Amino acid sequence: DIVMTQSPSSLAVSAGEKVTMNCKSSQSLLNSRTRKNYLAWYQQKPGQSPKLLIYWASTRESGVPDRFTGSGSGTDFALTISSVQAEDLAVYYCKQSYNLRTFGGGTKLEIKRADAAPTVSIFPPSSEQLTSGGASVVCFLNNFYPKDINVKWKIDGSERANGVLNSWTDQDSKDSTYSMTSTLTLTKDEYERHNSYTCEASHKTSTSPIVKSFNRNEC
Amino acid sequence: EVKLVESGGGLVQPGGSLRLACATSGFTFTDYYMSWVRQPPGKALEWLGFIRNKAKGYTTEYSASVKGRFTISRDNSQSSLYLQMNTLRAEDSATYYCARDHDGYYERFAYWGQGTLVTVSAAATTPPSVYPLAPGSTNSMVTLGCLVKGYFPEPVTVTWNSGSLSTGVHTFPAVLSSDLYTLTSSVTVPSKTWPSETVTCNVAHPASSTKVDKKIVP
Ligand SMILES: O=C(O)[C@@]1(O)C[C@@H](O)[C@@H](O)[C@@H]([C@H](O)CO)O1
Ligand SMILES: [Zn+2]
Repeated sequence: DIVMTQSPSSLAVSAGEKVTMNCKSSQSLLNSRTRKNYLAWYQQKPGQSPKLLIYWASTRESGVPDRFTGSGSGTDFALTISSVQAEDLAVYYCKQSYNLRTFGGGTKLEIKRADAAPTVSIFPPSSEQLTSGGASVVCFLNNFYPKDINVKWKIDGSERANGVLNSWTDQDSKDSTYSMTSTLTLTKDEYERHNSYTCEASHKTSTSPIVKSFNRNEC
Repeated sequence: EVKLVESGGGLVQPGGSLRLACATSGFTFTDYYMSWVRQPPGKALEWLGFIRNKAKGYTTEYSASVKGRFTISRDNSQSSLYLQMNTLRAEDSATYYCARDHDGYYERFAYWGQGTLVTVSAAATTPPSVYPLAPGSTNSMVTLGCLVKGYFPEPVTVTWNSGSLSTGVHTFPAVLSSDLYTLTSSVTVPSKTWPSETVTCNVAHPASSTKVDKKIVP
């Protein structure tokens, strides 16, 4: 019954800066016979399997960059990155193996970077979809920072909120940006009643909304 | 090369049973404990159990969360590890990973599989519709897409030009609505490369054995 707790739950750091994340066990993981702490750290980048970084509290696995250091003893452990890189974006897990095995709940490391405006693209429904009876209009808001962003859809100049779903990606491991898709789904019958379809992106990077539009009559 | 590959994942009804398998190569199988670990979508890693090595007589242990309900076994002639899961419920929906565990000395999970996704649901399998997102209109770069709509269960995979276009790709997390998922993918290329050179999204939906190619046309 060993309880493992991690802090912080998340945090954001700029490339080149130090970060420290902590891991606490409800009981000592210092094994008296081997004289080592049975505590390992794992990195899980978005969409990938966990990878071992550190074991026995402070032993760095081969291949792991030297900017990663494990420290601590007994009930308190830390993982420190001396100078963070874009690719260090991940959830980090500590794990005890003193008595069976137990993972902490993880710390999500985000990368802070300079603000960046989104590149916006809009796409009409395909003829294959329309022939089938549906009409999805898609807008991509790509490679921006910070994560918070608003999208407004206009049909013939009037705002439409019904039928809009959004999805953000995880942060990019190369440029530290986010992207988001907005998809407006309508029936073919209602789609064919209007001409102008507009996706409007509002981001802190501009007081002016970025607007993309197409006209059915122009297809 | 150490290799661990999970298989068996997919849709099962609540109350049903499912067995996962983990095929291994590149190391002396019998020398190692092997663990299973799971992760619900967007949640934390959970250790489930292990089976010890030959030195320890291949005995098993389990987390309290699954003891009495999940069964681990191994085939030492084939270097294979199994997880039998019984009386499944919604909390069991997760990616399952097999990991190489203790060798009588090292305390670490040195190697992990790619993981296999189990969905526990009564909803029916439904293949995706796949639609091209061709760009309207004059810049240096151009963005194209594919809309992958109306499928169940996860996952689906999307590549562009059979994986040769890897930079400048964004595949957006699926969203669930009415027991069906939708996702889209964008790719951004130089305008000198399309439509002059082809761009095709390749979509797979393992649950329905669906394989789709949609070339993006002007
Ligand atoms: O329970 C065991 O088989 C095991 O050997 C697993 C090891 O990882 C470790 O937990 C060990 C304990 O240190 C007790 O020796 O028990
Ligand atoms: Zn036992």
